Amino acid sequence: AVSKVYARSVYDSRGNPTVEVELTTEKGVFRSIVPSGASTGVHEALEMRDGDKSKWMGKGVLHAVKNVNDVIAPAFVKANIDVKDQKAVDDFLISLDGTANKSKLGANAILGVSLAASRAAAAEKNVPLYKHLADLSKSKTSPYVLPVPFLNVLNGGSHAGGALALQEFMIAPTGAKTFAEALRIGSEVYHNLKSLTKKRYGASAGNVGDEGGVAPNIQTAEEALDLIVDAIKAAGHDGKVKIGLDCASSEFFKDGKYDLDFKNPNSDKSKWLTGPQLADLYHSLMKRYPIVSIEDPFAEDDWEAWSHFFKTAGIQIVADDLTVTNPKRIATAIEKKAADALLLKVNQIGTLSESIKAAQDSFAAGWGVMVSHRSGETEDTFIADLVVGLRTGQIKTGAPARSERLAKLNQLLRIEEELGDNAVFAGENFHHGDKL
Amino acid sequence: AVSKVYARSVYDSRGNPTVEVELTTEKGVFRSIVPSGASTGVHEALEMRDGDKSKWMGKGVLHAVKNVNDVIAPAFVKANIDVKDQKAVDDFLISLDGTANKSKLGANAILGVSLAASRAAAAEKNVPLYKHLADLSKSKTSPYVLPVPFLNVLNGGSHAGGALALQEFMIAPTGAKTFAEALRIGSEVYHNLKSLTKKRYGASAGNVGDEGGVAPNIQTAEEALDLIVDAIKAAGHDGKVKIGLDCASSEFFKDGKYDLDFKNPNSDKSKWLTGPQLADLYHSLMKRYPIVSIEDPFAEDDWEAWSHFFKTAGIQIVADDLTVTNPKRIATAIEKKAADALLLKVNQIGTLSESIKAAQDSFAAGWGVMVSHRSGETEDTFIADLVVGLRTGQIKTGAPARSERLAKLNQLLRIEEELGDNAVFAGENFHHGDKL
Ligand SMILES: *O[C](*)C(*)(*)(*)(O(*)(*)P(*)(*)(*)(*)(O*)(O*)=O*)C(*)(*)(*)(O*)=O*
Ligand SMILES: *O[C](*)C(*)(*)(*)(O(*)(*)P(*)(*)(*)(*)(O*)(O*)=O*)C(*)(*)(*)(O*)=O*
Ligand SMILES: [Mg+2]
Ligand SMILES: [Mg+2]
Ligand SMILES: [Mg+2]
Ligand SMILES: [Mg+2]
Repeated sequence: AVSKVYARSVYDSRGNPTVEVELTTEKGVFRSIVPSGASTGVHEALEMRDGDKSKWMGKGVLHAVKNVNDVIAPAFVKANIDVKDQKAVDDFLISLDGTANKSKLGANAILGVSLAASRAAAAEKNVPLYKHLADLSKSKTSPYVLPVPFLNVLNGGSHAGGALALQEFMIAPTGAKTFAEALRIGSEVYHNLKSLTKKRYGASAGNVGDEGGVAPNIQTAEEALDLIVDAIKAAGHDGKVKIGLDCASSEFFKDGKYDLDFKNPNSDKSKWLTGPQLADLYHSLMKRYPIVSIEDPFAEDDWEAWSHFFKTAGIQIVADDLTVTNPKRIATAIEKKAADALLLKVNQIGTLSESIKAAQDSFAAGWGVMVSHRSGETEDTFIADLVVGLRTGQIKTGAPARSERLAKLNQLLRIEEELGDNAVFAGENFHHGDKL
Repeated sequence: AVSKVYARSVYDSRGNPTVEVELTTEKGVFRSIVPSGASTGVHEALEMRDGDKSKWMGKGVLHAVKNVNDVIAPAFVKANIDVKDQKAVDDFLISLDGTANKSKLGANAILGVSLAASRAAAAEKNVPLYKHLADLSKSKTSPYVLPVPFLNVLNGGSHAGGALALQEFMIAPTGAKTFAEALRIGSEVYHNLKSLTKKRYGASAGNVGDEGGVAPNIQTAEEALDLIVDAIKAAGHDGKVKIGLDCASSEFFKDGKYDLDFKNPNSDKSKWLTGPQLADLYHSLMKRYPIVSIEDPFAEDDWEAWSHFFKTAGIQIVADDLTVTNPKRIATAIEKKAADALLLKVNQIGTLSESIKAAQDSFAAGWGVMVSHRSGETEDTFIADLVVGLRTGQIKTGAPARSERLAKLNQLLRIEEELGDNAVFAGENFHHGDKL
């Protein structure tokens, strides 16, 4: 039984406060921490901020913390809920807020309670978190599937100062035989990239963005891609490493057009692209580089653009801001054949139950699912256990630099070790890892 | 009783492998992870690397890990050691290696077990880590002293690409009334700094170095310091925030002189300074800025330069590479009056026991002690509990950006909360926190 529910303010990877929750049971104290995005889709569940410009630059979470402590806590403990019953847990929480967007208590007040209960339940059951998550999701566990890590080695958009519009340039070692191998390979590529980047664009170019990737000040995707393929080759991994993109196009969508100079306050409107024009740009990239996944190619409500591009795209198309880990939205995307992959962010929806449903619905439609961190991460490692539980075969949790990234990557090495032969590595089967 | 000793490879904050150790007892599994420096002193205990250029660029730790699993492990379990007896743990470890610089086993193999044992001990005693650390160290806990966090908000030297020679530019909110306040103020200064830096030196200048500080490509310390001052004022914390420096001068000491353009392969030898000329620069900075602490002003063996400068310094002078957390070297520095504070790094010496001895010897000499992370950190939080346990009153564990940094800072917030009125904040008494 839950004897205490408590929250506190802690700091994220960027130096902004976030919510940390602890749940106490007869099994101990279970702690979960809420992540925070930067390029947040307009449809995400509410992240409650204090908005007091005089403290934390207006980003405190005292209100959210207070909602946990003064609203949720006593009520939750009184309720005497069965932590093992995730659904019951989330039902209680959702009910307590009573809003569609969790704007009453805030998504960042709900989430940590949701996640912490799951940790508690795993403890009650005496099983590892990933196994409990496979249980809650009714996922197959024989064998378990370890994900290919999509490492964001070169950062742009809203994640790094510089002119580069596209947000993320990831490498995925789909050719590795094990997760450990993939991580080694990814780290080697990363070091080579850092060195080539300083050489080609200047010492400052090697300094990092929010997600740990290098941050050269360049105007085009080709300049980033060229560096990456060069790094793969220098590292000796040609053919084992593929590329993924996160366009985060909503960040540059204005006036029905797409601004690839969006970070320039005086950007030339005459240069903004139409949806078709942008699609042609992407096709150029696809034909040239070993890109196997493109995320958020069009804006979060630009349905027609997505559907149109989708019929011509011969690779994984990931929905992020389009879907916001929301089953309702996913259903729209599925019917419209807008994408074939969901980017899963527990904090975009606010509860673990909802997130799991999002995953299930996606898998039911033949889509893939890439579990993801936020640009504002913490020392929390939930998502590592989550992507294994969910059997997705793919995760994005950063470059192999900045510990809020490595913490998940390290957790995955521990999981692998623990499972041994009871797990396979998704490798080239990443898209449908759940069906392995 | 310890039933198992095990080690595995994990990744540090820069993407390099490091050693992670787990000790299993009646109480559970206790994990400790080893950090890795960049600007490592020539006299530091040996960090064992594999040197297989085909794997991790030669940076693997498989040998060290194998040392723990195949050499330390069996002997250690067989010995049936009392984890609560830290000296016995350490003597055992030291003796097993039998080398002056822990080059047989590797200091990175030894340290993980040393630390993991202390965590095991604390659990056996049913006390929080920091309390056990206070016990091991014969420290006073009534009250405990929370440290002033020295935040490395602007990075240079070997920690960030760019021209800037001195390594670190730290802010220290000695005017805060609580640790939580100090951290808030610090973060706010940091945000103001990032924005000012992008404006003054360009967008890329806001990207970060290894320790999470902003990384402007500037030639001089005054340029860095002006930014900091400007940020402090902008944040509204004028008078509550002081400055600390880490010169890491050994990194630019060549042919008996100091190269302030050491990262330029075509640096002007005619511009390299002598010890006295360097001291002149320091005095000028100290006059101009609210600097309360200077670390590694002169090279690791340039005794006379230290000795001379110290005569008229008048602020805290921290020894890092000069002492390498080594009591023998500390004895010298005390004898020559070279400095008045020790930078404490468990991995410079290799055992918790020798590190506690170093601290004790320092405090006994009237010196201060600043507990420190390495530039290559992990999600491990040991140092947070250590600084509190040793009651030093001061720690440096990065900018309030990059979770390998926030993890510690968050842990101190937790400790502070736990302690409540049983603890005081060092504030302006940071130098002699132990005597508070
Ligand atoms: O890379 C994670 C996420 O960025 P946020 O967290 O929204 O700034 C993305 O868009 O995939
Ligand atoms: O900032 C910590 C340390 O840097 P390393 O770890 O040696 O690269 C220093 O010199 O104080
Ligand atoms: Mg986003
Ligand atoms: Mg995205
Ligand atoms: Mg150093
Ligand atoms: Mg130093």
